[PDB]
Amino acid sequence: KYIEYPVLQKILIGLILGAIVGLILGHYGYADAVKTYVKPFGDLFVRLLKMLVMPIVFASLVVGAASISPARLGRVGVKIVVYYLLTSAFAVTLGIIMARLFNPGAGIHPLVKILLDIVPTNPFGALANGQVCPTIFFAIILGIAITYLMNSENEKVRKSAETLLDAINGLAEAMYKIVNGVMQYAPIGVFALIAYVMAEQGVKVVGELAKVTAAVYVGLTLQILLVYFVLLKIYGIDPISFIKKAKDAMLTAFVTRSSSGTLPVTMRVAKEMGISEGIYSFTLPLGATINMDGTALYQGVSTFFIANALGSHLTVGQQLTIVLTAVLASICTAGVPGAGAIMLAMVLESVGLPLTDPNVAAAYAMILGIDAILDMGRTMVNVTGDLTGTAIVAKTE
Ligand SMILES: N[C@@H](CC(=O)O)C(=O)O
Repeated sequence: KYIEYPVLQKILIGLILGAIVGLILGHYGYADAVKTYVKPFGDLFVRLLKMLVMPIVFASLVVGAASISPARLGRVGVKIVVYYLLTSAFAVTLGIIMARLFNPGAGIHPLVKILLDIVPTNPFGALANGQVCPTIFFAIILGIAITYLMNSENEKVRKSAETLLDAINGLAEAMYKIVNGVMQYAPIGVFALIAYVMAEQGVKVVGELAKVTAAVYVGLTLQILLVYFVLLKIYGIDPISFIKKAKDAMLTAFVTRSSSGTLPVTMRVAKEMGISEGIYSFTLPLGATINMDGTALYQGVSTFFIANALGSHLTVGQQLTIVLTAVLASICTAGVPGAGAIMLAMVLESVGLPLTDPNVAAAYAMILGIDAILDMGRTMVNVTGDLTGTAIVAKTE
């Protein structure tokens, strides 16, 4: 048809128009019809994404782990899991600082059981009900086992396995195309989502919110410059060269608010910049759900906002408790637009800011509005975290 442009341009066109349109209408009469007519064209987008998160989690790992020999998995597995966890802890620390510096939120005044649940009691039940991390466990296990079999002596299993491995790898690829298909519908959805927001904007409505948005976006820029450039220069990468390519990937997530749908793009980029097949196949899909630096930061800052409004001044011991709980939530969260705030309640109940009080939900409701904006920045940082950790490893290897 007439829609044959490259994808990214259509999305940038749709986003601009949605911002302008939403405002001019906000003033004038028809500001509450968008909620009635437009919004579905946004909800209909979200649901398409959640659909395709799981299948590409399960499959891509199985295919990724089986190809790599067991030995090489140890090196690239240990190295990465290290890089993913630490940086996620550094970031949340970097956010706490920024909250004390800006000081938002004036207003008016089992730990083992979780680390144990990552083993599924029944796999097909977790695969369905929604549990994310357990499927990462069973996926890896099944990828390693298929490896030993293909070397087995009896010619029946050596055939059986391959067919199994050929099926799944067939499943994934199907999902990579579905993604490309959705994106064509994205620009409409993008236009709607932002529009409904501007009709009910929160930016600069009050000094509190304004500070929040600045406290975050500053931390996210300090996160990139301070941490990533440091590391890249140490190992011997030219950053601006690295960022240059990444701009195609970063832009797509910024507007779209998804770490998964961008996945095929990211893997397209990595080849242009010359990384090896086996390493990026494994680390990218793993990194999407596990490595969420930016989500952590937002979860630390918001927690301090809620606490500062209540006046629940935080001793050191619980500040570490925030750090540790924020890391876990960034992992369990799924990687689609709304998941980031849902778990923010987890950390809150962990420290003891219970949702039973109406005041907290009022404070919570405030963050939830602006959350629409913050979602665009959060995703940009996360995707770069994956490309960075990948390039590092491919260097030493
Ligand atoms: N779920 C988003 C991030 C967020 O919503 O905060 C992503 O990983 O792409």
